[PDB]
Amino acid sequence: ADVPAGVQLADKQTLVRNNGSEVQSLDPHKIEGVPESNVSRDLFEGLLISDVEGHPSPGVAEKWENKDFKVWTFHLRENAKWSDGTPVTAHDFVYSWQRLADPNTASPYASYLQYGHIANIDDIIAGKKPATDLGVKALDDHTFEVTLSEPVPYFYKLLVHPSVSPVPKSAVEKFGDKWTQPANIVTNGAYKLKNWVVNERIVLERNPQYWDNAKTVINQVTYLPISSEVTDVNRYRSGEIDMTYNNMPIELFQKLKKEIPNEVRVDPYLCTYYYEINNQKAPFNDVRVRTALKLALDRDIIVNKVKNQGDLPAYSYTPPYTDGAKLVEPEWFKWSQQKRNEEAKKLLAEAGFTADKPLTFDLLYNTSDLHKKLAIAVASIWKKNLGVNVNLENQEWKTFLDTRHQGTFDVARAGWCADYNEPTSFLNTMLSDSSNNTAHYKSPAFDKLIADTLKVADDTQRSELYAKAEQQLDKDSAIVPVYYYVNARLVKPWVGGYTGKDPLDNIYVKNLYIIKH
Ligand SMILES: [U]
Ligand SMILES: [U]
Repeated sequence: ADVPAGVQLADKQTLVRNNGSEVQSLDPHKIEGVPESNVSRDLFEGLLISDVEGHPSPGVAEKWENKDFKVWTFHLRENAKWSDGTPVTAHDFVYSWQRLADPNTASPYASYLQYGHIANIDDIIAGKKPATDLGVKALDDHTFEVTLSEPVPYFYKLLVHPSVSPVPKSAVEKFGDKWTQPANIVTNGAYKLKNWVVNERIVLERNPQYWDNAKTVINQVTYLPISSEVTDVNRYRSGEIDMTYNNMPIELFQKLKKEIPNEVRVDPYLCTYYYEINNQKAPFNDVRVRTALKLALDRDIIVNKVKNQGDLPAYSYTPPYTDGAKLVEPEWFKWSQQKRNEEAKKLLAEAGFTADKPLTFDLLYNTSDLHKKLAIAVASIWKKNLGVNVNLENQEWKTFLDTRHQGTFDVARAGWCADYNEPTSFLNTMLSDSSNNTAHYKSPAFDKLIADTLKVADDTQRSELYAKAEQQLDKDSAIVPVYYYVNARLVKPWVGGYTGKDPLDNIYVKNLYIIKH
C-alpha cells in the first residue's frame, strides 16, 4: 500500500469484505470466478501483479525480458518466500504450470496456457505429451523461462491471473485435496489463511514472510459469502461490512446513491452480462432458435427500466472498450425492438414453434436477488415478445458453475470479466477446445480467426480479426449479449487505496489501508 503522506491510519487495521458467494476452492488450479480470484490475489502471487491502476507490475518477478515476444525470461527476486519461510523458486513456477496443464488436474483454466501459446500445451492438454514437456524451464533457482509457439506481445498481461500463481508442491503432494485447509495450506501472497468456515467467512491475516510485507497495512481481512445483494448492503449499512461485493441490489440503489453518494463507487468494468445458450443441445443447436432469443430480448427495458445503474446495452461478447477492440455494430442492434421482435418470431416459426406449442425451456441463474429479478424480467419480455415460456431455476454458485461446464442446462445467466485487458481474454473462451467454453460452442471458422491473430504482422490486422471473430460469434448467435457491466459497490469512507481506476477490478488487500475515523 502507498498511504498518502498526511493521512493518519486507524489503530485496528482490519477490513471486512463481502465476496458474493462461497468460493469453489482456494486451489489456484481449481478456480474460475470473481469470488475465488478476490481471495486468490491476497493468498497466491504469480510472476506479475496489477498495480492500483491495473497495470502489470512486478510480483515474484522483479524484472523480465522477451526475445521476439516468443521467449520470456523472468528474474525472480531473491527474497520471495512461502508462508512457511521456504524460498519461492523458478522450480515452483515450473511445477505449478505443469500441474495447471495436466489433464488430471481438470482445471477450468487449463486453457489459460493455450491462450499464452506456451509450447506443447495442446498435446499436453490432449494427453499426447506429458506435462513435463511444457515450454517452461528453471534456468537457475531465480530464472524462469517460458517459450511460446507464436509471438504473444501481451503475454506478460496474462500473468497476474490466479491460475498462473504458484502452488506449494510439498503441501499439495502430502495433503492432496486437503492442502487448502487452514492447518495445511502454504501461501505466498501478502496474506495467509487464518480461518475458513464454509458458508460463513474466510479470514486472512498478514503473511510475515511476504517480500513486500513492510508495505502491507491491513493486518486482517474477512471475506463473507453473501449472495443476497440486499443482505450485503444491509450489513454494510449496519457497520459490519466495509466493502460490499460488486453486484448491487436493484431494490435499494437509488436510495443509496442519494443517501451516501460518496460511498457508492461506480467505475468502468471489463465485464459482459449475457444469457449463455447451451449450444450443443437441441433445440439450441439451431441458429434460428438462438437468434430469435437474442433479438427478442429488449436490452433498453433491461438496462434503462429494470436496472438503471449505468450499464450499457450490449451487442457483443468482448466489451467494445477493451483495449485493442474496434468492433462492428451488428445490423440487428440498429433496428427498433418491434422489428427485432418480428424477425425473432419469423425465425422461431421457421424452426417450427407454435403459439399453441411454444418453445419452453429452463432459464438458470446463480442464487441472487439481482439475477432473480433480471431473470423474472427476461422471462416476461421473452413471453411477451416471442411467446416463449421459460421455467426459472436457481443453483448455488459452485453448483451453478459445475452445471454450465457439464452442459446440464438450457439457458443460463452469465458474466465474463476480462483476465487481461485485450480482446482474446474474452474471445479465447469461445474456442472449440477451451476449458472455459461453457457456451459449448464449436466453430472451426471462429477458431481459425483467433488462431490467425497470432500469425499476423500488425495490430491493425489483429484488430480487424478480433472484429471478424466477434461477427462470426454474433452470426452464429452463440450467446445473448445483454449489457456491459459498470463496477458498482459501496466502500466506507475509511477504506483508502480503492481507486476504482482498474477496469479489471484486480484488488489486492495489501494495497488498502484504514483511515483513522
Ligand atoms: U448504433
Ligand atoms: U430443460
